[PDB]
Amino acid sequence: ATKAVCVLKGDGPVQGIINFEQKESNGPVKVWGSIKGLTEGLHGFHVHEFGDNTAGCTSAGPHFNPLSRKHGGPKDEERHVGDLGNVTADKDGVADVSIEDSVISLSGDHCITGRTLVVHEKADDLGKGGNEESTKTGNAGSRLACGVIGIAQ
Amino acid sequence: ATKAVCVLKGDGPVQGIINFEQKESNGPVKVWGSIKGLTEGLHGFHVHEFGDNTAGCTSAGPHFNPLSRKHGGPKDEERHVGDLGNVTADKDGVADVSIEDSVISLSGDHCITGRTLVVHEKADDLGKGGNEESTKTGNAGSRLACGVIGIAQ
Ligand SMILES: O=c1[nH]c(=O)n([C@@H]2O[C@H](CO)[C@H](O)[C@H]2O)cc1F
Ligand SMILES: O=c1[nH]c(=O)n([C@H]2O[C@@H](CO)[C@@H](O)[C@H]2O)cc1F
Ligand SMILES: [Cu+2]
Ligand SMILES: [Cu+2]
Ligand SMILES: [Zn+2]
Ligand SMILES: [Zn+2]
Repeated sequence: ATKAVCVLKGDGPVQGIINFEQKESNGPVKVWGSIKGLTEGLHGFHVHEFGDNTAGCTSAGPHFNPLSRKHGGPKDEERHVGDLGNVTADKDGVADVSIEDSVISLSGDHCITGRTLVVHEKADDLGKGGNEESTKTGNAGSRLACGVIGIAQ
Repeated sequence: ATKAVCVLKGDGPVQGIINFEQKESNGPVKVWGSIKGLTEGLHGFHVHEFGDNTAGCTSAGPHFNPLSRKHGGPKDEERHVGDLGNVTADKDGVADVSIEDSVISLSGDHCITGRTLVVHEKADDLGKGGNEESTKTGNAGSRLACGVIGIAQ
């Protein structure tokens, strides 16, 4: 198996830890962990293109989109590779994450390692919000916390 | 060209920004930036195996060593891929980094992207310290600041 990890931090109270595991080369990737400090509700959750945090999370650029597609949800054919949808926090401010995705990878052209995982201000509308920005970012707003995805033991 | 970047942070005052640029696939990598908050003198400077900062910089593991060599300096044949020697801080606690290295890469088996860059407490003795640990870590002590190396625009 191949494994990766990401520590999420930002300028505010949001922080977390997300693990990735890919049992077979090019197979599905399990994504699991926990994010705290969040407002109750949905928070967009994406791999962005660059692993650059020079100026904070903004330096990561747009969503990771090697195939030059429009934004969508993880279940959609038409999505960015980095489109992992939303995490959902309760009143406790915690989202307990447990996803499997078959588009992201820990190897090859769709490898997310060395790129930035971001948790966003508000909901990702999965490309269904009815403006041009929906089909780019999902209208998920600002970047509360982020980290560079790294190779794990 | 291929580019990468690393933001160095830790639990104390040490922080910095380091850029990587590789003009050609097989070719040397230029490494430059700035680190502040240091004591005067040498601080070991290495790429460590894992891009895992879960528990802080300790989580990054040993020096990156895809060839199972012993520890040395960047100008030695016998070195870990991750052996970038020392940065040197003046009285103001700033080290101004500008080197070139032919062993690290931003692609392939020698790829440092997705791994952790670390600045250490103490001098790296470049494997010349006369003890077993010298040829493993260079006796560079604890990890003052680190970051995961990410793909840059
Ligand atoms: O060794 C270097 N040091 C350095 O500071 N740079 C910076 O990177 C830019 C050029 O790529 C700026 O000219 C310069 O400040 C590049 C280098 F290659
Ligand atoms: O939500 C989770 N999903 C999950 O797969 N795991 C586990 O995933 C396993 C991979 O076989 C373990 O590495 C363990 O981290 C833990 C979790 F909390
Ligand atoms: Cu995002
Ligand atoms: Cu080191
Ligand atoms: Zn997207
Ligand atoms: Zn070494």
